[PDB]
Amino acid sequence: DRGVSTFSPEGRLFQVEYSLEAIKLGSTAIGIATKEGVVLGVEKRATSPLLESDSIEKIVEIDRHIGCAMSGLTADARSMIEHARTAAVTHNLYYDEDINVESLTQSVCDLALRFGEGASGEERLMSRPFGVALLIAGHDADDGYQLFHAEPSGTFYRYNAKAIGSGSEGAQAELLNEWHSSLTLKEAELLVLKILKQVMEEKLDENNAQLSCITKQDGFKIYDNEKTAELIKELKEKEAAE
Amino acid sequence: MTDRYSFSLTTFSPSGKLGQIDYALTAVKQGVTSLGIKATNGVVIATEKKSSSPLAMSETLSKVSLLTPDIGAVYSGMGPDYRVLVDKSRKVAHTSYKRIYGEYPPTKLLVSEVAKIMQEATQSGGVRPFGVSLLIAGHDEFNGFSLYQVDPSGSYFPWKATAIGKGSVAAKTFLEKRWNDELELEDAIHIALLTLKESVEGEFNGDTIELAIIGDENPDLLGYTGIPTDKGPRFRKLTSQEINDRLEAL
Amino acid sequence: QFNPYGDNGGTILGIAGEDFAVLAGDTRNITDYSINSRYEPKVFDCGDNIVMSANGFAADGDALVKRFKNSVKWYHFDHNDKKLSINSAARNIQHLLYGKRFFPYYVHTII
Amino acid sequence: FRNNYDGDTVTFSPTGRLFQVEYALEAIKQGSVTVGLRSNTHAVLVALKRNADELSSYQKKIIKCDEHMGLSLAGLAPDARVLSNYLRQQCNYSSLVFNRKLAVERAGHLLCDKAQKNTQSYGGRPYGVGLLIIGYDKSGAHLLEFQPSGNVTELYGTAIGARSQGAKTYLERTLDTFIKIDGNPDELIKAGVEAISQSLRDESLTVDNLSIAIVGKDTPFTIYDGEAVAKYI
Amino acid sequence: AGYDRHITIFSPEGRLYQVEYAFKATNQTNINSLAVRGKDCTVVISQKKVPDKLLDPTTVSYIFCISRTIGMVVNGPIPDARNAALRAKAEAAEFRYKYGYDMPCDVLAKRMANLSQIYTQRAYMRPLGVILTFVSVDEELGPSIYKTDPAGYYVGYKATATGPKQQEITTNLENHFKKSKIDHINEESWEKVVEFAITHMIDALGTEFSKNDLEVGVATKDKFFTLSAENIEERLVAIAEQD
Amino acid sequence: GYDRALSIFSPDGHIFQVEYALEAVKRGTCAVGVKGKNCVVLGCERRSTLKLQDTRITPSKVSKIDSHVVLSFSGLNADSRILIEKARVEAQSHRLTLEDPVTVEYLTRYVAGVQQRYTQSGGVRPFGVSTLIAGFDPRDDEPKLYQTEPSGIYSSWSAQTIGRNSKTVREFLEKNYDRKEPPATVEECVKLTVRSLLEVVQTGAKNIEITVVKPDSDIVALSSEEINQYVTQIEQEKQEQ
Amino acid sequence: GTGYDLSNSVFSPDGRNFQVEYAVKAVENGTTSIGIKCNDGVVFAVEKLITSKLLVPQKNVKIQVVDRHIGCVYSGLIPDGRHLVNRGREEAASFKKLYKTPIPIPAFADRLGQYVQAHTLYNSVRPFGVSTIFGGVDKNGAHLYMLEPSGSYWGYKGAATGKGRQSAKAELEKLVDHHPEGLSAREAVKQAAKIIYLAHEDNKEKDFELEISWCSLSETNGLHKFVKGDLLQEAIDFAQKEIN
Amino acid sequence: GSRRYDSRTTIFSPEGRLYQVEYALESISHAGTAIGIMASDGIVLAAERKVTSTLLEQDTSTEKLYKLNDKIAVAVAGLTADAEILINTARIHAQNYLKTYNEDIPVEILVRRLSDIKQGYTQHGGLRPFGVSFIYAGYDDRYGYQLYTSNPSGNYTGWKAISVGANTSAAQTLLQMDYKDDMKVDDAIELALKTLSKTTDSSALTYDRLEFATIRKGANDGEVYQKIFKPQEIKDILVKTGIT
Amino acid sequence: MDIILGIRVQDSVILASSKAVTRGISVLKDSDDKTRQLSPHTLMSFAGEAGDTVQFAEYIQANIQLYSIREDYELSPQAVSSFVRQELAKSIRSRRPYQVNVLIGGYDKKKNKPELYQIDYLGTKVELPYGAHGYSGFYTFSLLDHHYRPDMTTEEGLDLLKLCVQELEKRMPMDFKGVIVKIVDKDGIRQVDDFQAQ
Repeated sequence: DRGVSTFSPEGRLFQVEYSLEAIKLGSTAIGIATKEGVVLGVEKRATSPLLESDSIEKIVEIDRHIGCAMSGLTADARSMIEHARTAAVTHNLYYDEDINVESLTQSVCDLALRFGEGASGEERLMSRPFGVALLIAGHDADDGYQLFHAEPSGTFYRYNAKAIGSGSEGAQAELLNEWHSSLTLKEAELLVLKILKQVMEEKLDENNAQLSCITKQDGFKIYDNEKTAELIKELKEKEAAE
Repeated sequence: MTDRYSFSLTTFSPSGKLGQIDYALTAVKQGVTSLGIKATNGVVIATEKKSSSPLAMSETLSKVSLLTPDIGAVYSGMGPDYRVLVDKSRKVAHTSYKRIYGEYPPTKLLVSEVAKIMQEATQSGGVRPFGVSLLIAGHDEFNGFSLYQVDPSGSYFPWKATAIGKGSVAAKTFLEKRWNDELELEDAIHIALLTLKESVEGEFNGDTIELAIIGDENPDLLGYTGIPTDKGPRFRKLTSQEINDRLEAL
Repeated sequence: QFNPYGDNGGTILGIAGEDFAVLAGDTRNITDYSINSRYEPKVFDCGDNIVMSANGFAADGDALVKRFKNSVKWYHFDHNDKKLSINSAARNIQHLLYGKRFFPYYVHTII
Repeated sequence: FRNNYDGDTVTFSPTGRLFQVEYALEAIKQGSVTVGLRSNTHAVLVALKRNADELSSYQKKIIKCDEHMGLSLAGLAPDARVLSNYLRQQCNYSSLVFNRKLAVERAGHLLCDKAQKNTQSYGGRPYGVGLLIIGYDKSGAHLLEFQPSGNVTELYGTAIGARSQGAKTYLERTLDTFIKIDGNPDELIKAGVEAISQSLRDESLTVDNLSIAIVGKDTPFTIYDGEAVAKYI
Repeated sequence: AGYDRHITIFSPEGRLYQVEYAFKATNQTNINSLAVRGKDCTVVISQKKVPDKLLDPTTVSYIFCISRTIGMVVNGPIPDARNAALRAKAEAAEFRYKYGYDMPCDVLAKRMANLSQIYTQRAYMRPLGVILTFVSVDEELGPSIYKTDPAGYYVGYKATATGPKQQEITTNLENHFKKSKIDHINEESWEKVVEFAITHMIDALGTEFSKNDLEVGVATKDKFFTLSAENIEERLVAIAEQD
Repeated sequence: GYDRALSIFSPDGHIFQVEYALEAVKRGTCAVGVKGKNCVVLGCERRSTLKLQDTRITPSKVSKIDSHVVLSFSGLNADSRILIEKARVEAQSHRLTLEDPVTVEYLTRYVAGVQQRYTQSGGVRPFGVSTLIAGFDPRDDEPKLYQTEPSGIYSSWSAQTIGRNSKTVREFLEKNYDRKEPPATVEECVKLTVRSLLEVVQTGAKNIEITVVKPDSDIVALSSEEINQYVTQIEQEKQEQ
Repeated sequence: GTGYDLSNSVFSPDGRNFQVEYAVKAVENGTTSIGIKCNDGVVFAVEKLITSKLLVPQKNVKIQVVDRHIGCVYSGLIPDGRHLVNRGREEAASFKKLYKTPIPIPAFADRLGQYVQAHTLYNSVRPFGVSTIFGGVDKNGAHLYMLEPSGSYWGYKGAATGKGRQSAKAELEKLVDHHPEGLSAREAVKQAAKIIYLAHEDNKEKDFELEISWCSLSETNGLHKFVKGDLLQEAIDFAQKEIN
Repeated sequence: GSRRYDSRTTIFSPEGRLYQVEYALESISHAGTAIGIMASDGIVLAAERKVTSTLLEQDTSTEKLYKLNDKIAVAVAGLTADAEILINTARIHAQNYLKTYNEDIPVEILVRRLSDIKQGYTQHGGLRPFGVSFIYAGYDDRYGYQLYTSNPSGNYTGWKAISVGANTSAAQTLLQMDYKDDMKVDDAIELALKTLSKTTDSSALTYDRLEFATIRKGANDGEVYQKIFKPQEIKDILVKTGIT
Repeated sequence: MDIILGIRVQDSVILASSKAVTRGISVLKDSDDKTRQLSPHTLMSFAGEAGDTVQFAEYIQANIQLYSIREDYELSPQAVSSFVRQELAKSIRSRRPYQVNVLIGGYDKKKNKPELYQIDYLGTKVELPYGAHGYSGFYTFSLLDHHYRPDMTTEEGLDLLKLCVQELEKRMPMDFKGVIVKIVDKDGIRQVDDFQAQ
């Protein structure tokens, strides 16, 4: 065969690139950052009708001021979320303060290349990279509302808007167009709902898609289905207006 | 540095074979003949010294070894594998037994400790099987005299008589024909000598043949007197002369 | 029998004004009835507008201060040069001290 | 050749090459260009930052290691985060234990020896990032180039990343002139931004796109980005 | 692939190819050696070749002083040889310290032969490409020659030879011993036993030697040592008179 | 120190060892769970291949993890014993430190985590097992039924099946299970469970085991007679048609 | 079937370790470096290629000191060389710690020898991609050694390795013949500059910087020292003068 | 380095089977048949020794039937030496349990433990699995006489009658045909031997080719007894049941 | 120390255990129940050092409950007591030994008899018709040696405990605030809600 941390002749780590392939197969996840807050949306994609869709938990809280959405091999994300929570709570325990969104993102990305076979770096055992991308959104006092794309290569970009998952270059082109700096929270909500609506195979409803946001006032909330139903209604109505 | 070969080197092929064990038995096949014969009052083990140079001093290389005062071993296959097996068997006789019960292990128990060492080399990370079959002859109070064969797999079986190595199919046939339940040690020694002659190309004598027995207690080999319940070893290597003395009677 | 602790003397005083703070200390460092030094400063500017003194056994005091200054340095690297607010400093120091709960730094410390 | 010998860092090719090392070297060549240069009084880093979208931020290429030392990267960013973090500790140790600022030259030796350990043993991979280290120590100004082969070189100026050859020629021509910009931080930086322009076939260096850092005689290692680099475009 | 030919596991003919290949390596130096036993001494002769003029001839040697009593000549690449040397020295010192007497030649050989047996059995260790010839005047057994190889074999010898032209010397010594009917050289002085060694080396190989073409080690009761270029010259001169 | 990476990504981004682990589940005896108004029932098929079995002693397929939660599975029997044991140790540990028994979701999350982890650790292969976990949260009357798989993914189900021919029996439940009107009795929930296996067991009086779980730690395995009564009644109704 | 060369400690059927042989190739591909033993010391010299004007002159020192009295120089993979020297430094410290005296050069040679050999015993390591020339002065004389990737080493009168090793050897042999009672530290220094200059015809494509060090009982008090300023310049002149 | 030589013993095929497990079972199918039969008043274990020779000591020999406890025994099919490894640990386990609880270990608990040890070699470690199948005959006061089987996968199941080793399908069919729930032990002895006699690849079934044991309530006592039949006793019972 | 008394009668095992918890100078509690049900027919009472006491009982309880679920079966009293004894015997040679003394009262369903086991912190186990730890035996053994019959009903057993407790409340210098009394029989474990006024 050939080792897990070999470079290709092009300068890329095989395992990491193949990992990126697994992410393309994943449910769509969309984040949009505004001055009124960050919105995180995801396609649930229940694999069969007898599945109870509220047990699909693809948006999770990390702390009051930070949440995230996932796409790809989502079971891979559980230990990342755990490390994440632990890092935020620990930072608060050591410093009597909230962890910055960035440092939290950086901490989660440090896990990423910690894979190998008894390597020549430190003491970092995990058999393969993670197969899941994360969108991390929060607020902190120094840099306001923030959205980050944490990848299994260990790099993380800040975005004003970002889609990940199977509908992603489609939706990213779409966000390239719609996002402007003065978007209101309601606008962002509506925009995320629309774009999942476009790229989903299924007909978007409040059971197969899910919204959440983070604001400085109320923290990170997953919207219940009633609230999202109303916002779907509102969006159909506004489209049917030209 | 550091053994990073922590997976098995012997594994199962589609047909159920364990290749490395099979290949070890092949190495044994080409080994010089060795044999054991059990009589009513002792056991004899024998083999040819197949010296690799007449410039060698063949008495500085025993193929017959004491493991305990009452147990001896001989082999066929790779000598260096045998030698270290002997070291480990002598040791285990002490650490797994003498230091616990204050006596030497009975033959079958020692044999089973040897066998386990061999089994482990068939399964542990990063080793090959020992390329030998042992014959182990011994006596103990509660079991009497016995003779055991131990193969690369770690399997052992008790024998009335047997041969291993180069000419063993003929020798076992010769032995099936001559063995009976009434043999006395001198008779067995005699058969052993006759059986051996069949496998030996060149000179046949007390210098080119190696022979030990498990027989009576030899108090004259104990080294001390005054404890009447110690009568000394039952294991004895025959000398060059003792062997020749018996080839006139051949 | 070896005593890992000693007493270097010193007295220190911290007062919180409404928009200023002072932290003061004498400069005498002693050992029994001898003066080791008449001027050995004991109150330190630690960066980010925080002054600190750790009084009692000086060797422990210096270790602590040094470790806290180093912690300010690392706070900058890990948190994108963010300012270490006084309350955040205080919590940090509690963890530095409690880390040696079973072999304490023998100091009363004021920031 | 290649085929059978590029499978791990523990294998020589039949001509004596180390392919996994060259492949890691290859990740540098496809990084965004960055330039270092220095006079007798200052050292300057300039890097071109790549974004991902027009919706994304530009990824940072300069990392500060101590008050008197810092670096730029091209290649795998997380590898730079590892190595600069190690450099941070080496600096810190020197101050804590010897009360002494780590010489820029020792820093290079330490980086070389860390890199090397990942090119001779099983299960490791080389680093796949290249590094330009500037510093101002007891012997003045210094620029170092680190390659993940472990080769560390001290130079007046250099560039690494895609199309770095432009800048490298420019600087090789400017040598006698830029080495003399003593006590004029702004001129030397302008000389660096010129160097870096020799490497844009690309497009045009802008305000969320340019990054510059500087260290020297009475100047702690400091980083400029955004409105803070406006005066140089 | 042919994996069984890369590590020390059995081929289907029950062979260890890596061990065979290690024996090949023992000949890369193209040096022959021989050892013989006196009445109360033991002699090892080894060819000394110094191809390069840039070399310091005083540092080219395959003869090692293992302990006060034990000497060792190696046939094989120098680096494996020195690995063996350093180990045997370590083993000889520890034995003495643990058990209160000097390690016997035969027992050192058994120990190094056992270490070799292990390389033959564990995959992660290669065999060493060397054959080791150990010599002493052992306090119990008198003059001794014990030779170990990459298979983990060893035995004692009346005399023995090693290297590419091993056989020529071997048959020459066999012939000497078929005639003399005893298992040693019958000389009272080591000087003469060195003379016999060189003589039979010259006759077996068909060559003359200067004082720089040989290297010589001698064991006597309580000492093993090597001869200087000058010591050897005195010995070449001696063989030349009367002959 | 054996740590070879056995679960790795291949070029199209799959993890073959996990995929192949599902192939093990595929070939396992069918298991089904269906939840009622105030019950969850777990059905499993036994093989016909050999029926000289001693059924008093042969490990049953449904295991109690605690007095209020059960687990069944499809795939490698021996692998399942590792998960069941870890699960049982964890339920006791949770009671000991939290002073309450585990919720069904909690127990599921635990098992799936174990499964996930054996897909990114050196020197191990993934479990060749999917599970159905079912029961009632302490002091709660609302039934729970969860499913885990070798990858570590889990979720809850109104009704669900795993293992061989699970396609068929799924198809059945998808057009026989009404979410507005879940089975109201133990009796009708069991019936639907047996009905669904009858799609695939084919003459299975004794070739069907059933486990009924009700609120407050009231679990009970059905005997061959009781189950047989159910098969009988389903045949008679099929033959008005 | 073959493939005997894919893995570090494998004997080929003729008994060779191909990986070591390939490590030699990386050496052969290196800059030339040399050592000359004089009659109270040793001199080390090396060719440094000026890839470009941008390399700060005098600053990228190739020759390394071990303890206080040992110099080593090497050709091949430079980081491998440093790693060899780090080990040598530990190895001499330990020896000095235990035995008080500074490590004798023969003792020291074997320490490097064993370590480098070690790296031909396993397939979990790679051999060293350097040859090292090294030596210094001890309680009984000057000593000069060269140590190959196999771990083979001997004492030398003069030694050379790298791209230019054939000219260097031939030059070195000339010296040994035309000065049979010895050479002086001063003469050795000049003679070294010369040989490095001659050696530089096979790398004729790039510019170079000369680096010299010595350890001599009379001239440096048995301590290793870099040849600086006036003596380096004089040496350069000699070589320049003698090139025509 | 070492990676290249790793067989990967613990991985799935694309069909989701464990290669080594299936290959080990293949090996087991070539072994002497072992039969165990359960009755109301006892258990029979019968097994065929594969290969003999007239020189084999039958008196001192055991290749098939081993005591675990005073109440538990096993029959082995596969690699003897592997079986001894397991049997020894199973013996330790029974004693641990006795020491901890002051009660003899219930049969299942012992069987599960051994099977778990087997399963491990299947999932972590990179070692070849044990080439062993066991039939366990035991008795405890919870379930009475119990018969189990376990193979190299570490799966185990319980049985009223079962075979392992060669020809198990032929043996299983015969057993299924003549086995009845109310069977008494003496019947079971007959059935077990008749079945072996019909299924062998030997010309006939002689005493020297069998191992044989019963676990009965001892006839006269009130408590359980294991009888490993001496060679003569096997000869007797072979005639009693009319196979001479 | 606390009061820990057991009596095994014809058909049941009775355990009586004092209610006080004192930390030095104050009684912090007068209703403490010094008991853990290990299995539906097995009860364990305990006294000794402050935290070890409940940590140990709860640890035992966890293990038996684990076994109960693994085996789907309820270990015999004698089996449980041996397990507990081994735990305490380990503990006596560990870094910091559990200083805990226990009574185990069980009704063995397979034998149809009650069983009472006394085990101190050394792992010194004995089976007994009646027992106690600490000082309680010194005041009550002589009454129990007198009136005890193996044929006693549960009700006679209670009157005999009543007496034991009264001798304690007369002669023992500490106020232990009465006892909680539990019965273990074929039907499981029940608490006598009235020993205050019974």
